[PDB]
Formats: sequence, structure tokens, C-alpha cells
Amino acid sequence: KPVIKMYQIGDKPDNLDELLANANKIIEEKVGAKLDIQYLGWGDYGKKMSVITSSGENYDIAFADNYIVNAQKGAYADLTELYKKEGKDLYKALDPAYIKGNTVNGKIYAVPVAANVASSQNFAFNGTLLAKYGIDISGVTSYETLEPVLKQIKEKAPDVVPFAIGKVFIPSDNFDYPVANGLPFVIDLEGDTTKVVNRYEVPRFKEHLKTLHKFYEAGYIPKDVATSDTFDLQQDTWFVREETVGPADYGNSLLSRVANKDIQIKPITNFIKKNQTTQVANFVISNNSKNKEKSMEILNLLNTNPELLNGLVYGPEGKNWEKIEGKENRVRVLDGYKGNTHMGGWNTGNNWILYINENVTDQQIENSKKELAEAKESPALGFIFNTDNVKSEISAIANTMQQFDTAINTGTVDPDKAIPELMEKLKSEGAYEKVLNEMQKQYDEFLKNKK
Repeated sequence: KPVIKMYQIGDKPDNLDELLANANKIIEEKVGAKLDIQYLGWGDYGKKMSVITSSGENYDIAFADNYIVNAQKGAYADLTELYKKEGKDLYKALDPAYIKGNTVNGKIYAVPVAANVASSQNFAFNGTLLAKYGIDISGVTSYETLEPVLKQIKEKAPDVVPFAIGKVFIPSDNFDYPVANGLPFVIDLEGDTTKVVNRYEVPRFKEHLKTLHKFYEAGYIPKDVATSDTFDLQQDTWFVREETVGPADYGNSLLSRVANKDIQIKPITNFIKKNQTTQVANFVISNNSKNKEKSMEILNLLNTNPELLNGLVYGPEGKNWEKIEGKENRVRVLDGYKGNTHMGGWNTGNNWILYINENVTDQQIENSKKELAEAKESPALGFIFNTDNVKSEISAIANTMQQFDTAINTGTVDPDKAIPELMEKLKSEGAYEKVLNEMQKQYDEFLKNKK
């Protein structure tokens, strides 16, 4: 009977009507409701979602935007009770880090999509060029050790961009940024895990920037890196890129499929479960929703029913995909899947009930299982930085930071010159040390509780 309205980020599938009509046969029979999914786009999602949540505007489910803050404001139904019955199977199937990462004032407001609960940063190499020039990447574990292979591609293929990075680039390390900004503050997971530090004062981080500046000067990264936001994976204009890979991607499988060619990966950071990885794809139930129970029931089903979820994420069976006879849980993806004819895997539901593409090797499935099992939590997982005392000081730092940020992070300027200038500018007003100490203070209390 009741129509449950869901808001989703991005652009609709071409066949959304058909997808939902197929899905709703299962939903209607299982729960006695029907799902309506409306897509609000990519660009202005926050903006659109903020209007919806501020007014008494009717919706039941939404892909959450600015989740942590809105959860504190009571914008979302408390799922604590919802999870013991209606969301029982979903709660049981969720990795503990998903609950921890999404708890706000002692309660859970989210149905997170179980996927890349942990992720690593990787160099992704263009296998076509790797094979053409016989370039050996077995020594590559860091920015520093990337240098010899960049020199070789510069040698051998001078029109190719060696390291394809853009204006958004910053070196990755084993750091946790618990609060999504804006700000240079991290927990160094290899340092003192009790201390909030500035990334630009971490010795090996400064070394990454020195390396990147050398890479800049040698022509390994675009001259116009600071203004560029361009390198389609399928094209051969690039040699190496930085890519986030998690267990739901099955190693190089996802990248190699999208690139439609061999993509080889070399990790540079450890697989970590943190705020960023546990909060990336959350569904929320509206605080002012007439069917909280049934909305939760649909979410339970979306995340536990293989036929339902696979129909949505892979699209029409027989046209977009086929089951492999004799191989349970395995599918052959067809030409139709190349279209905009299905929903996204990352933001629809539990990836662990998704059928596994035939091109994923046995070793990749095993490697994925192990990485997921062996992934450690950050000590800052579930840390909420309350900005109420420091909202003005935060904007002041952001304002200063945003002037020098891009030049430094891309390695456009010499960090030996630019970091001391930026630090001097920040330390010359009062905002910087206030936000740092406030963050440290809250992180102290966070670790004291728990313990």
C-alpha cells in the first residue's frame, strides 16, 4: 500500500521506471509497500537535500548529505529501536565499524551501504604502456620509489603524462582526517595516535611534498596541475594515477573493467576503517516520516535480498547480465550494462550480496576477503569534532589555507619555502592554535570515554 519516497544522489537510470516496477514486485509482496526513487543530481545534492530537511517537506528515505551535523539536529529518525526488529538482518550483517563510525550522541541514524568499510590509496598503472615498454613496477611502494618508472615513461613516451594528477591532489599517508574539511589536522596512525598534528609538520609528509616538487620540476606532473581537473582511464594519455581501492572493488578488477584494459595497482597506504570510509554512503529515515517502520523494512530488504538488489544494481536480467550455471553468486555482464541502465553499487545496498563478475579471479575474491578481515580501525573512528566554540576560527584558517593550499599540495611550489610561509601566516593570528587545542581537547575526551 504506502508509497515510500527515496531521494538518491546522481542522475537517474534511463530505465528507472522499469527497474522500480521489477523491484516493486518483490517489495510489495515482502513488505506491503512500494518504493519510489527520485534522483536529485550530482552537483547540487547538498543544496537540494538541505531545503528538504529544513522544511517539513515529506520524504521517507534519503541518501544523506552532511550526515554528522544533521544527525545532531534530530533531522533523522533514531534507528536504535528500528534495528532490533525491522532492520534486524541488516544490523546483524553490518561490520561493527559501520555502527561506530555512524553513531552520534550514543545513537545510530544511518543505514550505511556495506562496501569499502576500509580502503587503501594506490598507484594505478596503464598496463598497455607497462607492456609496450616493459616497465617494471615491482619496486613501487611510495611516491619516492615511483621516481624511476616516471623517468622511464618520460624517456620512452614523451607525449604521455607520467603521473596524472589534478588541482585536488594531496599526498596520501596513513593519516586520519576525522572531520571532512578544509583543515590540515590529522591523527598520524604511525605517530602518536593520541595527538592531533598538522600534516605539513609531519616529517615524511613534508618529504612527500619535496618529492612532488621534484616531480613537478622534472615534468612528471602537468605544469598546470594547480588549475587542471582532467584523465579518462580508457585513453593512453597517462602512465600512473592515484586511485582509492577497497575490498568491494576486488583489487584491480573494478578499475580494469572501467578502463576496459589492464590496470595494475600498487598500494601506498594501509587499509583503514575510519570516519571517511564508514560514512561515505548512508541512508537516513526522515524525522517527519509517516512510515518509519516500512521505510526501514525496505532498507532491510534492499540490503538482504539478492534478487532485489542485483536487479537494481545490475539492471534487467537477460539483457544486462546472465547467471553462470554451476557457479553460484557469479554473473556474466553483457553489452546492456555499459549503458545508464542500472543503479550504482556503492550507494544502493549491501555489496556482499551482489553477484560477482566472472572476470574477477579466484585469488581476487580471496585477497578481498582477507583485506576486509585484516583491516584495522582508526582510533579516531566515531570521533565527532564539535565546531560550536570555533566556527569563526575555522573559517579564518580555511580562508588563509585556501590561498596557499593548491600550490603546495600539487608540488607546484617548493615546500621548503612555502610551508614556513604558510605556518608563519597561520601562527600570526589566534585562530590556528585555538582550533588545534580545541580539537586536541575533544580528542582527549573522546579517548578517555570508550576507555
